[PDB]
Amino acid sequence: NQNAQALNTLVKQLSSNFGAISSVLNDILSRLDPPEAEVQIDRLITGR
Amino acid sequence: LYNSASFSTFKCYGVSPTKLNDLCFTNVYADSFVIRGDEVRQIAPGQTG
Amino acid sequence: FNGLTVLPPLLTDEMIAQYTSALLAGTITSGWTFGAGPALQIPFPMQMA
Amino acid sequence: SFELLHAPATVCGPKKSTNLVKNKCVNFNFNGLTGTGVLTESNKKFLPFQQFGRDIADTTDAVRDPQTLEILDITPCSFGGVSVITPGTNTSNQVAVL
Ligand SMILES: *[C@@H]1O[C@H](CO)[C@@H](O)[C@H](O)[C@H]1NC(C)=O
Repeated sequence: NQNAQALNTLVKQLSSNFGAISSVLNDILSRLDPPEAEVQIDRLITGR
Repeated sequence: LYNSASFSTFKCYGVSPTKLNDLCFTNVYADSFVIRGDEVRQIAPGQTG
Repeated sequence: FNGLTVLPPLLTDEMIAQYTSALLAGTITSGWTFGAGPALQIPFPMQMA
Repeated sequence: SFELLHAPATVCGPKKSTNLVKNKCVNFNFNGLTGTGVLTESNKKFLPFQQFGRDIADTTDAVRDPQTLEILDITPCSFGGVSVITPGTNTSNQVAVL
């Protein structure tokens, strides 16, 4: 139960924004060009 | 909209300007009004006046 | 799903049960002698005595 | 003013459509939803107000298609780590790959 709970919160922490505009990487790479996308990219990489 | 050179203040946060046709949006809220000349800065998220 | 894997153990459950069956048959056949040296056979009432 | 997905997607762009392919690893674009995976047949009976199915932790599991309304399943493409069995470079250079 402890391993499954840690695995479940490891999966579930992708849904957090960590200050970025969206949790999913693909739509923010689809809707921002890189020199202002990278501020959201750095926050997502830091949180994950 | 992008290729029209009559505008000078396209000025788009949120979705980036150069890749805009590729997403399929759900609700577009086309508001319209007329303002005083130096109030360009107050229509922006955060700047108050 | 997203790039996390669960590796299987080196010893499967049949092999762990074979290890415990070897331990069980060794203790009911020999007492404490197989854990020390060679397995020396015993009658089991004499082992419990 | 936009909102980015309070609703099903209604205002698309002028990009041309592409014919669909079954059971292959593709980079799909489902009304602005960009993702990777294979597109298989699904037996999940959706009620007619759904436009997409959503899995655990903000990943999309099943999408019904534009122009056809036929239900599709999104399974991710086959991945996994690679591993090397070696006897050591002192003995031989013959390599088993796991
Ligand atoms: C390589 O293996 C042989 C025999 O296994 C051994 O004698 C030799 O010392 C090994 N080479 C090194 C550099 O240890």
